[PDB]
Amino acid sequence: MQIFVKTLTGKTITLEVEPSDTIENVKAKIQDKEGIPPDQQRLIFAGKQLEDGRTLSDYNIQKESTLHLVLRLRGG
Amino acid sequence: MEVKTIKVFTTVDNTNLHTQLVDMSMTYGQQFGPTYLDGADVTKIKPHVNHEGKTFFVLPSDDTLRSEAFEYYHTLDESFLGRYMSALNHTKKWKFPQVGGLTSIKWADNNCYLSSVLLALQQLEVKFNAPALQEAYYRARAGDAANFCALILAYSNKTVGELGDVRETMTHLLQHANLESAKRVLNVVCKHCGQKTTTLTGVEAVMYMGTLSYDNLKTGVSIPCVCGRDATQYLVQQESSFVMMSAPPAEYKLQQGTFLCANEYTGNYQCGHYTHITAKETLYRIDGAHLTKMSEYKGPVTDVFYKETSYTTTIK
Ligand SMILES: [Zn+2]
Repeated sequence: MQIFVKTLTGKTITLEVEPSDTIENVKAKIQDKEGIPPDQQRLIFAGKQLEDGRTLSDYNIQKESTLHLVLRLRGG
Repeated sequence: MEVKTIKVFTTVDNTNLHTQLVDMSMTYGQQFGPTYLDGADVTKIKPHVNHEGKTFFVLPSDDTLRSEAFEYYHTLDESFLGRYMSALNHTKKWKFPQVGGLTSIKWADNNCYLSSVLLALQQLEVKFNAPALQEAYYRARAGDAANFCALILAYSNKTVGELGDVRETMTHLLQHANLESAKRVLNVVCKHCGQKTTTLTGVEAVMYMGTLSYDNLKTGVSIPCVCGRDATQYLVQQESSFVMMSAPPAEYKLQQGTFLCANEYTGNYQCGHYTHITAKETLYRIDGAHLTKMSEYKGPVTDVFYKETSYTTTIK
């Protein structure tokens, strides 16, 4: 299926995934498509944090859902 | 004239100590491998004279001590002890001053984030399931936070000196907190696709990423619908002691009597620095060991905490 990832700037990318795909793997498709290192990526769904070690199916992500990409903060 | 007895105890979990006696000259790890003393990897060293009436740390062995370990830490990770100890060596050196009625942490090894965490927990009606974290926590509220801080790093897979996200760190911690009676109920209203209701429990009941305003989540935030229109999400029922609203750092106004506490993130796409804001008889800005009071504040807020008991909505 295809899903959408909306960036912080509001730019929307189309991704090609499967409900078996992991969050890790989803980040790899993003990296491949927008050059963003996976260790910077954090995936949000309608406000809900998608845990790094999990799968789309765990969070019932449907065809054409929109995911939000936020950044891992690096505070000292 | 002498003896090969130094008399020290070995354990995994502070509480129950075991006893294994070795020679005065027999080193620790040549026989029991990974062994620690207050963090000091004493794997390769000779027993001494001061080593008496004390306690030691080791990896579990007889698959019973792995149960004795789990029933204190709530983890099956064997690397946990090492990452906890390698980090306790540094944390024990930090200073924990009482700023504004709360236990803070002096700037060191990029611990500003750990400081927000600790500062906010002491304001929230919350308890830990893991015994390690609840005992370390009790001492932490009293000024003894070296172990709490080391724990946090260990549960978060973060090393000392490493930069950190307060929201992510709070998340690792709430995994081990009691939030089983935490309940959030959301409606999403699409003009075409209809109204969906969903229920959330546990950590996910109290976290949100997209707005700092608890009031916005009650009057409706805008999310994409699967059909291509925008829909409206809104809180219908919340049952928890607190909520944590979070959003990418952005300028926000903080005025007393509308929130509990919060934290700001000044920086950019790479580095950054957290300071903590709490509300008392006025606003307290707490950066590490430094306090400042102000009537009002505006700046790069990223998380806000709000007190909650029970809430139901006035919509549909
Ligand atoms: Zn729709």
